[PDB]
Amino acid sequence: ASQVRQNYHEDCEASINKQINMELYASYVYLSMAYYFERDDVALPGFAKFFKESSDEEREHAQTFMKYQNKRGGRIVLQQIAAPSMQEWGTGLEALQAALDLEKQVNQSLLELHSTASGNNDPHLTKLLEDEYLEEQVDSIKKIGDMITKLKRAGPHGLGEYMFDKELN
Amino acid sequence: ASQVRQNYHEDCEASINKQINMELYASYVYLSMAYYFERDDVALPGFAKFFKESSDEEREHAQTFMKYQNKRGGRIVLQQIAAPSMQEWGTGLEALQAALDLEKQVNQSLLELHSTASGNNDPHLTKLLEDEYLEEQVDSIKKIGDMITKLKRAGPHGLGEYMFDKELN
Amino acid sequence: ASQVRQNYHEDCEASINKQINMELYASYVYLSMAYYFERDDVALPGFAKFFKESSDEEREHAQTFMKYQNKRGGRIVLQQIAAPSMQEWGTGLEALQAALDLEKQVNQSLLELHSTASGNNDPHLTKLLEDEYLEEQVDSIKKIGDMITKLKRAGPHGLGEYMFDKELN
Amino acid sequence: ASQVRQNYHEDCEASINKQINMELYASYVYLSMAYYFERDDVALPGFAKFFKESSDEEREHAQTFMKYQNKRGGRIVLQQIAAPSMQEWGTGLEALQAALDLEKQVNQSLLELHSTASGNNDPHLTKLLEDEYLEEQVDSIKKIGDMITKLKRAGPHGLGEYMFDKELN
Amino acid sequence: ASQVRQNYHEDCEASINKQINMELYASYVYLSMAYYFERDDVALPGFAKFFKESSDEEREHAQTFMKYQNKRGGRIVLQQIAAPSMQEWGTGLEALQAALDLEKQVNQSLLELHSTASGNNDPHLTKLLEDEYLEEQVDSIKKIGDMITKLKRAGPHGLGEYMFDKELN
Amino acid sequence: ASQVRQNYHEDCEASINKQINMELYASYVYLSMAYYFERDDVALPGFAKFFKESSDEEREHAQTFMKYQNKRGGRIVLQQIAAPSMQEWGTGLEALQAALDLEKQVNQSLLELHSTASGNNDPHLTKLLEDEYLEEQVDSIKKIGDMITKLKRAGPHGLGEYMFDKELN
Ligand SMILES: [Fe+3]
Ligand SMILES: [Fe+3]
Ligand SMILES: [Fe+3]
Ligand SMILES: [Fe+3]
Ligand SMILES: [Fe+3]
Ligand SMILES: [Fe+3]
Ligand code: NI
Ligand code: NI
Ligand code: NI
Ligand code: NI
Ligand code: NI
Ligand code: NI
Ligand code: NI
Ligand code: NI
Ligand code: NI
Ligand code: NI
Ligand code: NI
Ligand code: NI
Repeated sequence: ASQVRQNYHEDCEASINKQINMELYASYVYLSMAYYFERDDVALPGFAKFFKESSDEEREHAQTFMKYQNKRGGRIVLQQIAAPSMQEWGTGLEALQAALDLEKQVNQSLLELHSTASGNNDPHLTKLLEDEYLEEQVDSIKKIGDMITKLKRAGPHGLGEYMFDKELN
Repeated sequence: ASQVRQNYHEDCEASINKQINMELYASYVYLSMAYYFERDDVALPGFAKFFKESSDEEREHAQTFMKYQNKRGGRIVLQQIAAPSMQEWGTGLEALQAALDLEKQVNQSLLELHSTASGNNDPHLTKLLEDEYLEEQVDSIKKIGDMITKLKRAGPHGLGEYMFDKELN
Repeated sequence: ASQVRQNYHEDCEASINKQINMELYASYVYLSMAYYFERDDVALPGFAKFFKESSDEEREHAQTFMKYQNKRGGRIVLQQIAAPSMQEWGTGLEALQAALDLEKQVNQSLLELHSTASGNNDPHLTKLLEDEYLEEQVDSIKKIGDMITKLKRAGPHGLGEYMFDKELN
Repeated sequence: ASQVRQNYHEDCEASINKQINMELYASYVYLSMAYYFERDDVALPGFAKFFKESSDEEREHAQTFMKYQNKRGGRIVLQQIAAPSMQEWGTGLEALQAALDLEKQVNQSLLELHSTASGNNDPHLTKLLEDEYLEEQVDSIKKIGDMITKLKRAGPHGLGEYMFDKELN
Repeated sequence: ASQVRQNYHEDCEASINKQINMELYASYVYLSMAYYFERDDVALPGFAKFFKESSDEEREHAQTFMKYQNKRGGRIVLQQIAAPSMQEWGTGLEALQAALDLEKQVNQSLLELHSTASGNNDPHLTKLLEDEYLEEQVDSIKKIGDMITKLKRAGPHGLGEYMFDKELN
Repeated sequence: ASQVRQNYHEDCEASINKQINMELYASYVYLSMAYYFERDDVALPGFAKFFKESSDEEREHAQTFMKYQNKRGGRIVLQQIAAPSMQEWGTGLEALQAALDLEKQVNQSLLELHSTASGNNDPHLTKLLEDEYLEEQVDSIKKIGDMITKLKRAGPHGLGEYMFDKELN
């Protein structure tokens, strides 16, 4: 029996382990996009840098959940990380739309995890989710929505995509 | 046809893609070990920090290969990342032995990739492998060998493991 | 008999002298392009500056080979430098494509020289070629490939060429 | 018709193009001398450095004429650069005498170009020639004359050549 | 069985041990020359300092091989160090010629060791030899060749030897 | 006849030459011990560093005697340096005991040389020996005696040897 565990439901512990995998998956997707935009035949360095930083953030989200698991006396169980769904991501706009949709799926999963935590009356976990995850997700979704509108205004192809990429760099 | 590709054999391009997966796998293994050592019932912070840094290094190795692929005009193909073989890694010594064995497998794979590059007379790739990979691997293997000898001298269990962990921290 | 000469094959010495001429030729080509882009009826200062720096680099490559020749106890034999193939280089894009093709020819010549050095078991020369020439050539080819993709995105004519030129300046 | 061209005679434009080739030729001669003096069996580092700097100056003279051509709305036409007349330049004194004679030929060519510019009543070109070329040539000829006298006093062979070379370094 | 040893052939391990002895031998030779030039009846302090530094370098070369042996999991076996072939080294020129010949023998031995490493497909050892030994040897041989030419110009006896010695100091 | 030689007996000159060899021998022994402790299966970095510094000191002792020989107008005669008696030195304690015994043999040899110098009424040599050698030897013997007592208290094996090694580092 873990000496620190208190008011930590096994359903919460399992859902966190599933969420760690999702965060690692998203890290991997953004890493693929990052290097997709450094191909000699794409050469969008601003987009590359945006997705590299996003990739790093997602791995930090995974690590914060892993640390959270250990703090509550849960046990981390790591699974395989699926390959990204694409190898090639299209235009800058198509990648930002893909990222918008991923960020929303992650948000949905975090809200499901918040409801699991509430149903088990775990206010420490609901607080973690509100302060460190749900707020970041909403800011990110808004940021990516702004970027999509801006790229569609400026481009979304050709000189406009070239200009927008520099504001990202 | 990629505009930059010159003297880059498809066998070299495939072996690099396989090596990227191996590096990502090793990153994942060390990440698991890192958080294993932050469990309340393990609490070896020096070991945790050693494996966190190792995890980061392996992801950098993967990224350098991805960048290398793009520089030569190859195309990155990402696959799934297997789960680490264990969820729990035992003693500090058992983890260092596991890491020693992983580092040697990676070294073997890099030497196989060097032989593929030589057989296809690609001196740019053999040089990359010698300067950025094979040297690091030998230094790492020696470093981990030293650590194992030192932990077996000091411990490898109890107060000795507690003392050795602080030299890692 | 040169007092320093050791394990230096005359075929290697001749191929270096031919490579010095090629490097000087490329310097001259880029010098022509540089001043082509300072014509009152072209006025692409970013392109001018890119080709001026390229011209300087190529003369440095020639000088490093000349110094290398003297270090091994070979003897420098200088030939005439052909006129550039054009007097006028067209658009920024046409010049970058010409430079991409030149850089690849030079790369091919360096790889031939590496094979001559290997066949004569001269590891000092293969090392020179790998560290100081072949790596630079691959980075340059990738850089120019990126620039071409970027100019085709932004332009390649008109306002896009005007914008791209400023990122070069 | 070039939008900037005013009072610029085609004979002046052709003579400038011929003068650019001469300057590039002299650069090449001094570059050969420079590396001749870094041979293991010559080892006169002061002379090497003097001729390297001279080589650089001549390429700057060529570039100033190229820029001048573009400013007046002439068009640069580049020809082949002949090989230096020697591969080996003898003693330090023999090289300085060769350089003295080259500098005087260049001076003669510049004075011919000044007379062409005067005959066509181009005071902008006569001014360029007087301020940026003819003065430099006279100072250079005097400097090289001084050096020859000094080397003949000190040496011109043996310990004297060894001492003089250090005042050049 | 050494825990770190991987792809390290016993022939390579033996040749390294022989090379350590050669490096220590050369250190000893240069140490003898160094103090030979501090004799009251020789008093060439620049030569003394050159050979003292050379002596130190050779001991560093030996130490780098010893460290290399341990890194690969080989075992250092030290033998006796022969006495220098002379007790008295003659003129500064005779010592520089002796050093030139020693440096070339060492270079030959290193090239033999490179061929042993290649024949056993050890790219880590070939890389060590190319980056840390063969390049240094070629620069040293060229440097000593330059010095010999310079001393023969200035002297090689009497006032010229006295002047050259100060450029060494 | 050496112009500086005064009151310098040939027996003193020979004994100094023998003492130079002994000092070089001890340097070599400590160099072997130093790298013995950097083996992957020993990994006692504090001991390595202690013996590396000791090795350096002994070579300085040899050099001070060589310089002394030249100052008095004696002539340095260098002999072969025997291989160290072992290739492997055992435990840290066994090496410190070996070093204690070597330091005492050297001390005995220096005292014999002091008696030779006194018997020949050479107060300059007795002074050298007292100020620069005999005092250092006594401090070293005391230091090594202290270390042995301390290692036997702390260890001399296992965690104690691991702790003591850090006070050496
Ligand atoms: Fe996330
Ligand atoms: Fe790795
Ligand atoms: Fe080049
Ligand atoms: Fe000029
Ligand atoms: Fe050496
Ligand atoms: Fe001593
Ligand atoms: Ni973000
Ligand atoms: Ni599409
Ligand atoms: Ni590491
Ligand atoms: Ni177990
Ligand atoms: Ni470049
Ligand atoms: Ni055209
Ligand atoms: Ni000048
Ligand atoms: Ni002549
Ligand atoms: Ni040296
Ligand atoms: Ni002689
Ligand atoms: Ni000491
Ligand atoms: Ni024993």
